[PDB]
Amino acid sequence: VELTDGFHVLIDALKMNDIDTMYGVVGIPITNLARMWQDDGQRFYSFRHEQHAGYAASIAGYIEGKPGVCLTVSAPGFLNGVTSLAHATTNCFPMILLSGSSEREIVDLQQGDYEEMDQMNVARPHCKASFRINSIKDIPIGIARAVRTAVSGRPGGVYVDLPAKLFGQTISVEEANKLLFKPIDPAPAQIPAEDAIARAADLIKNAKRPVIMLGKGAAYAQCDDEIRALVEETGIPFLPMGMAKGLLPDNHPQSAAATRAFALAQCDVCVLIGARLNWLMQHGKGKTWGDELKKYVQIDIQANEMDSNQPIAAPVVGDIKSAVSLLRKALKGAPKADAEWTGALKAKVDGNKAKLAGKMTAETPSGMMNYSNSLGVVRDFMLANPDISLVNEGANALDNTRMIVDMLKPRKRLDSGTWGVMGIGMGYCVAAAAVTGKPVIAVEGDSAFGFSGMELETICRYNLPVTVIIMNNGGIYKGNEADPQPGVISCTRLTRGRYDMMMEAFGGKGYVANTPAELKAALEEAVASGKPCLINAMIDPDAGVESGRIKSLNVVSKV
Amino acid sequence: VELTDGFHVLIDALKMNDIDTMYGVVGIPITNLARMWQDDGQRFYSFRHEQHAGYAASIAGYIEGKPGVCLTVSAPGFLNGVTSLAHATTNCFPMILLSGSSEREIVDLQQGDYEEMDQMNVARPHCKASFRINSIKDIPIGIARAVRTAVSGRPGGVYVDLPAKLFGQTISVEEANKLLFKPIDPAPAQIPAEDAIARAADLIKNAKRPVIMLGKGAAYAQCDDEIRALVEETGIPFLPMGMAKGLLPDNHPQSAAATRAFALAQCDVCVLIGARLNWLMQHGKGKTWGDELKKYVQIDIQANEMDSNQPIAAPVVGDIKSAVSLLRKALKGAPKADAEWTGALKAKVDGNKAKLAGKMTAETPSGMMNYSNSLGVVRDFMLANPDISLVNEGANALDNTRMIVDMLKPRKRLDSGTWGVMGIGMGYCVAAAAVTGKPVIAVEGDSAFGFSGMELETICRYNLPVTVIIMNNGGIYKGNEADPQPGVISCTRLTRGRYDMMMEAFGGKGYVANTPAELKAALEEAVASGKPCLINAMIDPDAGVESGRIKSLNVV
Amino acid sequence: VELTDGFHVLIDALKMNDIDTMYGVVGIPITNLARMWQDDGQRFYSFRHEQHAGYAASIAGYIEGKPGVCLTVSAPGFLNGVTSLAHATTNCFPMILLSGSSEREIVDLQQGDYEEMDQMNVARPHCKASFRINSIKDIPIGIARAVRTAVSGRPGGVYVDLPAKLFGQTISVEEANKLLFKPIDPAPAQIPAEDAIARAADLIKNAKRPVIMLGKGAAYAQCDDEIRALVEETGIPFLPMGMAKGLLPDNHPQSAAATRAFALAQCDVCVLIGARLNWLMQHGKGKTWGDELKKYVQIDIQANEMDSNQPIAAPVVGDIKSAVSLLRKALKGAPKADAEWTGALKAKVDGNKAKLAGKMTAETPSGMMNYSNSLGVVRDFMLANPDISLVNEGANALDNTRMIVDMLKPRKRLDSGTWGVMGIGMGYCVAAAAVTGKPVIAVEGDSAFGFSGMELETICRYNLPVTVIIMNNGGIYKGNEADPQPGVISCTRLTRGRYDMMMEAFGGKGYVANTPAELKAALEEAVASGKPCLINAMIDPDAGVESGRIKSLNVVSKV
Ligand SMILES: CC(C)(COP(=O)(O)OP(=O)(O)OC[C@H]1O[C@@H](n2cnc3c(N)ncnc32)[C@H](O)[C@@H]1OP(=O)(O)O)[C@@H](O)C(=O)NCCC(=O)NCCSC=O
Ligand SMILES: CC(C)(COP(=O)(O)OP(=O)(O)OC[C@H]1O[C@@H](n2cnc3c(N)ncnc32)[C@H](O)[C@@H]1OP(=O)(O)O)[C@@H](O)C(=O)NCCC(=O)NCCSC=O
Ligand SMILES: CC(C)(COP(=O)(O)OP(=O)(O)OC[C@H]1O[C@@H](n2cnc3c(N)ncnc32)[C@H](O)[C@@H]1OP(=O)(O)O)[C@@H](O)C(=O)NCCC(=O)NCCSC=O
Ligand SMILES: Nc1ncnc2c1ncn2[C@@H]1O[C@H](COP(=O)(O)OP(=O)(O)O)[C@@H](O)[C@H]1O
Ligand SMILES: Nc1ncnc2c1ncn2[C@@H]1O[C@H](COP(=O)(O)OP(=O)(O)O)[C@@H](O)[C@H]1O
Ligand SMILES: Nc1ncnc2c1ncn2[C@@H]1O[C@H](COP(=O)(O)OP(=O)(O)O)[C@@H](O)[C@H]1O
Ligand SMILES: Cc1ncc(C[n+]2csc(CCOP(=O)(O)OP(=O)(O)O)c2C)c(N)n1
Ligand SMILES: Cc1ncc(C[n+]2csc(CCOP(=O)(O)OP(=O)(O)O)c2C)c(N)n1
Ligand SMILES: Cc1ncc(C[n+]2csc(CCOP(=O)(O)OP(=O)(O)O)c2C)c(N)n1
Ligand SMILES: [Mg+2]
Ligand SMILES: [Mg+2]
Ligand SMILES: [Mg+2]
Repeated sequence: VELTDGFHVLIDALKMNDIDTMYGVVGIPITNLARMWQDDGQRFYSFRHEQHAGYAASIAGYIEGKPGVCLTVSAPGFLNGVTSLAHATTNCFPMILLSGSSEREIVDLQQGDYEEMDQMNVARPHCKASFRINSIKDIPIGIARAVRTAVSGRPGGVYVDLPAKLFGQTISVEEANKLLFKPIDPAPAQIPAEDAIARAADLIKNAKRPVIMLGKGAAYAQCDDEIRALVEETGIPFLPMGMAKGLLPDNHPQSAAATRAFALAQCDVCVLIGARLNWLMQHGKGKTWGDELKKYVQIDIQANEMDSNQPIAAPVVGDIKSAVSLLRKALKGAPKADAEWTGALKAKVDGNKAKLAGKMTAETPSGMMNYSNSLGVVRDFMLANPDISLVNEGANALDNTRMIVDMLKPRKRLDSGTWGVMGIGMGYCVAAAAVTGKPVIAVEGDSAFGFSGMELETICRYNLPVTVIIMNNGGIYKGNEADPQPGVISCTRLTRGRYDMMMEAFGGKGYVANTPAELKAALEEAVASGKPCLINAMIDPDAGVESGRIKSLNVVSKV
Repeated sequence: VELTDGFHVLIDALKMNDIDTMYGVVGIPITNLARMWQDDGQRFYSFRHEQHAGYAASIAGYIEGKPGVCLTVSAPGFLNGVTSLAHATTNCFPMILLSGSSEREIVDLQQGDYEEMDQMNVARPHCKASFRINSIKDIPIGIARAVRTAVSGRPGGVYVDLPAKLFGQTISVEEANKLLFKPIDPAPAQIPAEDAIARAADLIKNAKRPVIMLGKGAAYAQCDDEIRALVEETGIPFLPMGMAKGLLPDNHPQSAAATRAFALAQCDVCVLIGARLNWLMQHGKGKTWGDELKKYVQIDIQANEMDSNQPIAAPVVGDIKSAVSLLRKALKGAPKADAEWTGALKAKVDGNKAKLAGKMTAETPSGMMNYSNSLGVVRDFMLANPDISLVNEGANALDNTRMIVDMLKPRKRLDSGTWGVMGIGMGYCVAAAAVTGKPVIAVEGDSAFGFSGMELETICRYNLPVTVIIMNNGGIYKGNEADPQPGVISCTRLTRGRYDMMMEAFGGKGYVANTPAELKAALEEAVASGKPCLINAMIDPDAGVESGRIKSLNVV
Repeated sequence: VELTDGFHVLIDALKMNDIDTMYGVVGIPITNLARMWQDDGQRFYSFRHEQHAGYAASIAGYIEGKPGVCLTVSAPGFLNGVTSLAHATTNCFPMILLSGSSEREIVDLQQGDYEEMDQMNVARPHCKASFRINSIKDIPIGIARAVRTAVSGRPGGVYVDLPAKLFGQTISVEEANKLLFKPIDPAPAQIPAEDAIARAADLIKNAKRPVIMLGKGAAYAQCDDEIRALVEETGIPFLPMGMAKGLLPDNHPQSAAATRAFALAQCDVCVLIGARLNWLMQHGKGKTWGDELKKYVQIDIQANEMDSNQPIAAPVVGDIKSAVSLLRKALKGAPKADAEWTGALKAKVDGNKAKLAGKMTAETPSGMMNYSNSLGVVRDFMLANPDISLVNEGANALDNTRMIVDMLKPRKRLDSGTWGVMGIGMGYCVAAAAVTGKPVIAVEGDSAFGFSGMELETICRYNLPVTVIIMNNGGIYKGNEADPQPGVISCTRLTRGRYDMMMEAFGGKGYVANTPAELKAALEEAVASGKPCLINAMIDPDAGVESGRIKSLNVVSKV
């Protein structure tokens, strides 16, 4: 009687659920799983730290809508990956963290096993579900549960614990072929009731000053044509959230992005599509909303997200494609949005964009670029080459890039997200590169960059078409904070380092850009090369503000 | 300018979400919330332990389809209640545990506050969501979140922590009104796609030996006519789980319940409606399903319940009403289930029902009834008087009542549930009585009863129309296990006590029933009286088996 | 080769660690463990609810100083027991909760097993350690870990999970006899350094107005003669906490119990022996301490209890017997406490006790006793028969009994404890009765009593010499609160029930006491009978105050 083993039943189970890629770091007891994945003919990206392997999995899930799969070792490795899972879950990204674990008997008596942890129970606050496959026969059901939990409902992270002893267990090949199966419809449509849609349609039809807010949930849904058709048919101005940029082209004539403050403050009806009223929208209260409760229409797959922050006049619960399709039919033939409202916003948009053009044009000393003229080069490049992933994180490097760099295409901009995480940079590059088969540009704050910088080597090791732009201003927010005491460096200072040399140390191409013209040539050459590059863009130490746009949220002393 | 406080904002917020009743036990810091709730004109049921106030909340949620609300105090009080919240969440019953809590400053530094516990964090395993309302301005939103989490998606338990310092906060009446609001559509319809339904419909159409399993999820949905119309148009044999009894009347001619083993073992397609393929269904494998993988259609609101145990050939995700109405239109005009299959099951049901009648008809010595002839009395009474709730727990007393007592009306049978909880009895009685305003009958095993027994006094204090029947066999399973050592009583033995005397200690009516005739006359008189009663039914000590139907789950 | 099994290896392991008693409720999968415990020749007390089985274990640990052992089923049963474990842990009582659990494979994939719960992980907030013995060979090490964790350091509750499949596992008898072992010195002495003791000795020697506070930690330590010798040699006034009553006789001439307010408010040095500065002492701050930081000396085995609430001038860390023995030698030969201080307190004590004697003497209508004249009968009885356990809980029934009922002997008074738990009544009776082999009296509030009342049957089933006194006033605090609306009973009302009849229903003896003289005869007759009794003492519905002594802690409306 012929036999297979846990390694292969897991390999096959993952393949049966359409996983052909993992991101990880090897070591006991999962090295030979990693090897066999590759022997079988599938991709493994080995990283320098499991956190960045996990950030990668997380954004592969966002981009593709199937779970990014991260593989780690026990206790210390798991723990590094679970920090990313946590991130996945918070951002609603389908992701599965698989981690080897030690011996049940010793761990449960807390005797001091190798890398001892109840990893299943430690993951619980950080995922939707935390499972463990103890037995070879349950691998296919276990992976099915993991894939459904990650992709269904509100998508998110799932932990699957893989005890050391799972892998060497054996089972007949006949058995395993019966047990192996592919879940039917793991992320199903969920259609809202007619009256939910009618309540929304009523509010929109009667709006004097309506605005649509698209979040990364809408982007994730992959119904770009449906959403655009809704915005166009209704004539409603729209505002994208950070990662919703490009869902509709950022230069769409109905965009009110360039006049956000006025739009939100003065609107009567606000239509939220896959966007939470969390801190990024100031919870639907205070100055930013004109000190009043708007009439919120909200489309979301999570029923109890409704009324989380402010009352929602027209809650629509279901998947965005299903809901938007119905809302469109419900609004079909109705008058377009108030022309004096859309005109008022269009005038503001033009006036504000003209003022930004004047900033991107201004001239600075060599090695002392500002955020406008430097990122204005990236803007121009991304308008000409839109089919490229734009990774972004930092304070001033994030806020100024979201404002300046226009995305014409969807699921391309990949940023710090719901938690404002510094660290997602290089993992996001690796994953974007792996899943898209196309170039990647990263605009990195230099502090931001340090949280995943060692993964330059990983980017080089896989010869990926990634171009890292370091907005090198020599610190956190600024690089010129005075020494607190004689010969003591300030806590916000960084070395104004030669990150180009660091990249060259691992076989990458390095550049220093001291002027907008130098940055242009370097970026054009780097992207066209198709090779791992890093551009060290020299930004004025005094150019940025404390925390960028969110300087209000700081706690300062007054006594 | 006129003020209101935390107590009143909470009361208003609760009322705005259609809550008019709470079950609880008062004390620091929430006694005055309880009082003011009553002063306002709302109901408060005080219990003798918070666990049973909790079980009462849970089943009120089930029956009504809106959160049962339990109110407790900090640490020890909270813990008692969260045991019940945990049970609710496991059973999918909407419920809100409100518990007062102590000083943040002192609790967070673990300094030894009064009844110190991080109740919010201790609640998390036992509920869908654990919240804390710290500030008066957030009460309307906090209560909206609790209600929506309890009733939307898979319904279940929510914990809301109410720090002592919440209640004494003030705010302008003008502000309070502005903040107070009513959630729109807190338990929304969720509709499945055409092709999820069409896949299910084709599985059913080409079935040769189909079966419909109805779970308490289907009973909870309150779409009794949709589900009955589905059964009667397809002509498919059906089977109810313990609390799905009465959804269709248990004597409906398409019921294959009395030949369950053969139906599950021999079916090819199995349509699960609001029922999990959990231990109660042998996880969809083993001897009870004929040692093969069936083609499953499953209708459930929780997407990731699919494939939890066995591959599901046709997963239909959505609320049962929406799914069933669509599935009905998809199957309309299609031929009925194969006649040789439905005729074969009907024949085995008839023969098995005849065997049971012989057991019920038979005669035993006075004071030594068995489970058949004793529960035959309850069967007849519930066929003649079906608009009565039936609470049931125990081992032999549960399993035999589920088999013998036919339910003809939906959401009446209220039993141990997914966790096989001994302890739900008297709390279930108080809630069922409170929310229906109609009579209740409890069939309680004597061990089962002792978990909530002291709540007899609660039932008497509120003068509720509850008749408690104790299956007094003198122990757990059996009342005659021998002393392991000389003069040492065995662990399964219970005093064969005068539970009737206990009932009468608190003002209720007691009966001792030694024969079926005595049981019948007592039950008829008790139910007609509309007073709190207890019938001490004297059962043969040797009439039980080990653990009832689930004897095989024991480790020897 | 001869074989034993998991049932017996556990039975033997428990016996090897000196457990001969368990308190529990049976059912799957632990019934046959319960049976075999008894077959082997050991005690099992079956209860009506696992909570009260657990409260029993908890107080058996306090009284004996070896872990009380509670046995339950999976999920629902475990959960009821863990509520008591939590109580054990909070109060510092050595206790082990053993619970059967379901199938690892199904539970870990959350498939819906019979009574499904990760009981190991659910217990964690409620015990010192939460373990699981998965394998037969680890049973003796597992039980050793449990016994050491419960009795060592600060004592407390330990959870031990017993998977269904543990019990039918087999092992040679030879193997099991080698593996079986008895821990050496599981609750060791811990001696404080000479300078810790000298710092305390200095503070005491210089005190003008010193007071010693004994807590139940000191009582638990079982060094009654050492502690009494310290109090007598130094001449320092002393105050017992609730369960420290009787450690020294409550009528000791150095007791300042009857003048607590003045003693605490006016002292300079306060010596805390196994007593926390928690809510029971108002955290060492405010009015009760004269709005000043005393010079605290504190003896405790838990190092980091020190400075938990207020700064501790002389922290002494170690076991109380070891610490007191050294402090005595350090103070030996020194002058006794200031005579004008001890005299001032002695005058207050006499004046206050005379005023209480006048209350216990007053006359009331039949069926309308107050708390003074009713409990004054119990006082007189407990002075004449001191070798009896006194269980107590309630609001006015607790506060008035602690004040009035004097304990001459140690570890006899057993009350609501650190959390003020209503529910410990009948389990405490069963356990006290089981471990002492002597009579038990309970003074129960009627609300308090309802939380464990059904365990009257258990008390009767084991024919235990327990006398339950129900302070029957018809409610919580009072029994006369007006109907809030017409025909609606107030939330604090209870039926003024015939609890005597309830007791008679299960073979117990019942009494109604309408007068102090009737209560006296009943109590005298009940205790001497040696049989399960209940006295229904009829107390005036209007006699008590809201929450007793802790009415300040209530939250009342003012708007
Ligand atoms: C919280 C926010 C959503 C709040 O939004 P705002 O910053 O107020 O608006 P933004 O959309 O970012 O745009 C800022 C302003 O630029 C304007 N804007 C936008 N696009 C344009 C163009 N194309 N041309 C001209 N002006 C433009 C826009 O109208 C705003 O002006 P007005 O209309 O005048 O307002 C955002 O700051 C955000 O997403 N922050 C993420 C912060 C983070 O994660 N940080 C990690 C580092 S933490 C650091 O300590
Ligand atoms: C696990 C189960 C779902 C398994 O279902 P079964 O018991 O096998 O089926 P049931 O529907 O109860 O029916 C039992 C048998 O009686 C038959 N049956 C049912 N109704 C009738 C009538 N009206 N007349 C004649 N026969 C009948 C039915 O065909 C079965 O025989 P066959 O077809 O021949 O099988 C059930 O036992 C259950 O719900 N258990 C919960 C137990 C629990 O939680 N207990 C708490 C105590 S724990 C104690 O230790
Ligand atoms: C928190 C406390 C330690 C605070 O102590 P106090 O109540 O202030 O002091 P107590 O020692 O209880 O005694 C009260 C008063 O009686 C006096 N006293 C004590 N003994 C005597 C005798 N023998 N004779 C005369 N007077 C006496 C003592 O000096 C006090 O008066 P003064 O010197 O004048 O103060 C205590 O209340 C306590 O242990 N409470 C437990 C509460 C609980 O757990 N409740 C559960 C139900 S919760 C209800 O809602
Ligand atoms: N397919 C989908 N259909 C509907 N809603 C979705 C879908 N996928 C994710 N969501 C929801 O989209 C929302 C994303 O919001 P958020 O992460 O706050 O976006 P942003 O930060 O861009 O505002 C979440 O509330 C999530 O439940
Ligand atoms: N309105 C509803 N629509 C769809 N599914 C529901 C609804 N209410 C509850 N459910 C589902 O019903 C199921 C209840 O199953 P279970 O408690 O195991 O029933 P039983 O014990 O009767 O088999 C759960 O899976 C739950 O998610
Ligand atoms: N053998 C021992 N030696 C020293 N300290 C002990 C010993 N056993 C318990 N303790 C300590 O005694 C203290 C008991 O305090 P607590 O429960 O607050 O008493 P009370 O409530 O009577 O004031 C705990 O801090 C505990 O760590
Ligand atoms: C994990 C993590 N650590 C710390 C922070 C706080 N934080 C926000 S921005 C930032 C760095 C900003 O500096 P930089 O990336 O260089 O951008 P700049 O303002 O200089 O352009 C840090 C550390 C964070 N958001 N996440
Ligand atoms: C809280 C809790 N504790 C224990 C159990 C285990 N258990 C199952 S049935 C049962 C009692 C069965 O005896 P009884 O209620 O008298 O029914 P009988 O078979 O005697 O008719 C117990 C204690 C449980 N399910 N829940
Ligand atoms: C588990 C638990 N629930 C609730 C409380 C709050 N509580 C304190 S005292 C009390 C009852 C007091 O009434 P009773 O026992 O009859 O004493 P009385 O004042 O009437 O003498 C309650 C419910 C508590 N301490 N513990
Ligand atoms: Mg910087
Ligand atoms: Mg029984
Ligand atoms: Mg009372």
